[PDB]
This record gives sequence, structure tokens and C-alpha cells, in this order.
Amino acid sequence: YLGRGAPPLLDNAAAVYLRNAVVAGNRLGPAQPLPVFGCAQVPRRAGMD
Amino acid sequence: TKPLPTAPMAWAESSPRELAGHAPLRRVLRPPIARRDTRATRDDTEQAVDKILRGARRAGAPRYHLTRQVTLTDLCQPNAERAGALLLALRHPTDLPHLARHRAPPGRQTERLAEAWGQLLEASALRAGLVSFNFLVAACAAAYDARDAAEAVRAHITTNYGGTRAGARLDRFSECLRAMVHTHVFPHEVMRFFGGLVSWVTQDELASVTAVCSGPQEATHTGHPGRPRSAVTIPACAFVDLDAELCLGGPGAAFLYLVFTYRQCRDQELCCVYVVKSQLPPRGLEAALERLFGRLRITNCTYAAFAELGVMPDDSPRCLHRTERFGAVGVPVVILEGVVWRPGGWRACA
Amino acid sequence: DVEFDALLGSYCNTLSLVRFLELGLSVACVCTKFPELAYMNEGRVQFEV
Amino acid sequence: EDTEADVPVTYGEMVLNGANLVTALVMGKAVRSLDDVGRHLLEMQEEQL
Repeated sequence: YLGRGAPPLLDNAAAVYLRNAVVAGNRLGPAQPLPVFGCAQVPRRAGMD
Repeated sequence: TKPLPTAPMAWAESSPRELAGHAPLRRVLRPPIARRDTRATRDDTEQAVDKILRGARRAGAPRYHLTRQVTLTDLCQPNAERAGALLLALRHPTDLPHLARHRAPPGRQTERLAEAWGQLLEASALRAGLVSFNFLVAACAAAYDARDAAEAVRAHITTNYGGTRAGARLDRFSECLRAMVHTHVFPHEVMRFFGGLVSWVTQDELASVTAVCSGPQEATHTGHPGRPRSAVTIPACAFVDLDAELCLGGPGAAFLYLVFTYRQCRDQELCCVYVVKSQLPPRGLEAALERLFGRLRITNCTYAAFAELGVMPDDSPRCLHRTERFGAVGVPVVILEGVVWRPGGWRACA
Repeated sequence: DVEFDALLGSYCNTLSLVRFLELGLSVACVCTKFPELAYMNEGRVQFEV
Repeated sequence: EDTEADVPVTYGEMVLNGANLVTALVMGKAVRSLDDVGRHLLEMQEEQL
């Protein structure tokens, strides 16, 4: 879902259901939805080890 | 070094008038006020130390302002193009899918520019960078009146620029610019002038382009002491006089101008860049733009947009019309001579 | 304007010339040369033990 | 084996002075040391092989 430009499946409430069922609380997946031009970003980890 | 042409040879030293001030001030007198009433090298490097000493005793030459900017080489190339070409700087591109959504007239595609830019980062892969002028002609080559040299600028860029399928950028970056006309964010709101080439440093994917943001052209420290000389080269699709088209053959300083033209039709939109040499002031310029570019005004409520570029301070300005070889393709190239760069701001004409 | 091109240096080898008798492997040869051999058919050597 | 070494001091040099100059101005090319190659294309057109 960081990636962009794949055809979404047809029912929106079905597609917007997966994207929420995955990106939610993912260590990686986006914070703000895709900018139509640039790239999505990765949440900043409070600290690394 | 003490020649015997000493009528003008002393005046080439900058003189004897340096003592004009130095005599009654420094040579005389006690005033401020008095009272009333080991075989070859060294001397090889040793004269190099003396060359520092010959440069240290004293500190005509007009001033410059050189600028350098580290530039990714996707859309532009300082490599294929020699010293003495125009360059154009940009802004950041993720503002393009934002400003097109609110500046469009009602009844157009605001999601057109948002997709057209991502197809250029996905075509130049097969960030306020730079676009060179010669690259921009081949993109807008399909809108000109002299189309033969427009097909000659495109004839070398696909073969000489660093990258694979530069013609796929040329067909996509022009598709970006044809989307700029539709989505009403005009390309003069993006393109910023960057000075003429003097030198450039190459690396993987980025280049350190040096240019003159202000000043004369012909005497810059080009870097090569064998050739510290460069002239300004423009392809002949863009160079439009207004001395011949207005029958002004009277001598005087000519002004250089960058001009955009716009054409808004339903999915048939065009882009053209022109460099305009005129003897007209900027206050008396738009009346000439009304005369030549009224066909695009009737069919469209702006029609053109221009900015200042520089001044040829000659009493008779000097042009050339040659065919230079950039790589292996001869392009009809207009060469301007004795050009002094001074930029300026843009203009709207609704 | 003045510019020029250059050659800097030129480099050869020298073939090594090997005399065979230099080698310690010369021990294994008893070498006697016939000025005429190709005339000769089978030669032979005799032993008595 | 050993602590201190013996090292050359000065660099080397190449200067266009001599016949190797005139070419660069007129011809537009300069061989490294022409004053020998150019010379040894004369005697070696006579003396030895």
C-alpha cells in the first residue's frame, strides 16, 4: 500500500476495507494517504535500537 | 609587460592618472594641515610562488555573479550541451497535483496533472532541478512554425543526452506541459531563468552546473585557459526578431526576452518558447505581442507571458545563423554576440 | 584559442631468449647432432648385459 | 626487515619547449619527447637496425 498505481478492486467499501485492515498499526505502511504526485512516507520511529 | 605602444598601452594596464590623485595627496606634502604662512623544478614551482607574488602586489573588468547548483540529470544535461546555452530552473513538483485542483476553470480534468507527472518519474526512471533550453525545444517541437529545425533538435537529443529513451521523456515531459495548459497552472508559473553555461562537473546522475546569473558572457572564467571564451547559441525555432517584423532598422541596443505562447483547445493544446530580440522597451512590448500572437488570443483569457532576459549593449547588435554539430546532428542554431545578462520578472495578459 | 593533443610514452616488451642447455632439464639429454639425418632410415643401438 | 627507507625527492617534469612546442601551435599535437623520436627518425633512417 506504500506502492501506488495498481487497479483497485471494484467495491470501494471493499477496497477501503482491506487498506484499513492492513495499514492499520503496520510497522511500515503509510500515515497520510498517497500524494497524487510524490511518494508516501514511513512513520517516524520514536527510537531505534 | 612594458611594450612600446604607449599611447594606448598604458591605458591597457587597468595608468599615469593613478598619480593624478597620488601626487598632491600622497607624494606631497607635510599637509594634512601644516601651520600658517633541482635543475628544472624550482624555478618551475618557484615562478609559481612568484605568480602568487605577482598576483599579490596589485589586489578593466566588469563584474559577474556566478552561481552553482547541484542538479539531477533526468530532464536536462549540461554534458551534451556546450558552454553558452540557456538554462531554466524549476520549483518542487508535488505542488503540481495540488495547485491544479483549485486553479482550474469549472469543466476540466483536475486529476490530469496529478497523473501526468508520475508518468514522467516512471518514464525517466527507465526535487527542484533544472531544464536546459535545448531540451525544451524538442518537447514543444510539435507546435512551431519552423518545424524542420524542431525535428532537428529532437533528432540529436534522443541520441546525445545521458539516459535511455530520452525521446520517451520528450514525449512525456511535453505531455506534462500540454497538461499545464489544460489544468490552468501555466508553465511561466514554474519555469525560472538560470544563467548561461560556463562549466559543469559530472558524476553519477548529478551534475554541478556553473553559470552566470548576471553580467556579460564573453569573458567569464570558463575554466579552460586555452578557451576562456564562449558565445550564446539558440536553436532557430525560437528566435523571433521584432526589428524586421516592425521595420525598425534603426541602430541601438537590443533587448532579449523570453516569451511563452498558450493555446487552449479541447485536448489539442500547444506549447511554444520564443526568445525575442527587440529594440522595444518592456512598456512598449505587449502591443507587439498583440500583433503576432492574436490568432492564439481569438482561439482562446491570457494568450502569452513574457520576462526579461538581457541586453545587447551594442549600437548595432550582432546575430549569427549557423548549423552547429551537437554530437552528430546539424541543428540550425542562431548565435548571439555581445550579450549581457540581466533577468527580470514575468507578466500575465488576460 | 590554442589547444593540442598528445602522446605520452610508448612501451615495448623484449622476448626472453631461452637457451635450452641452461635448464637443469638438460641433464636428461645426451644431444649429438647429425648434419645429415633425414637421409638415414632406422638407426639402432646395442647392449650387452 | 628494516625500518628506514630511501625515497626519491623531486617529481618529474615535461615542458613543451623546443620542437615539441612549434607543433602544438601549428600542427596542434605534441609527442612527449619529440626531440629524440624526431631525431631518431633520422639517424635510424641510416645507421643501425
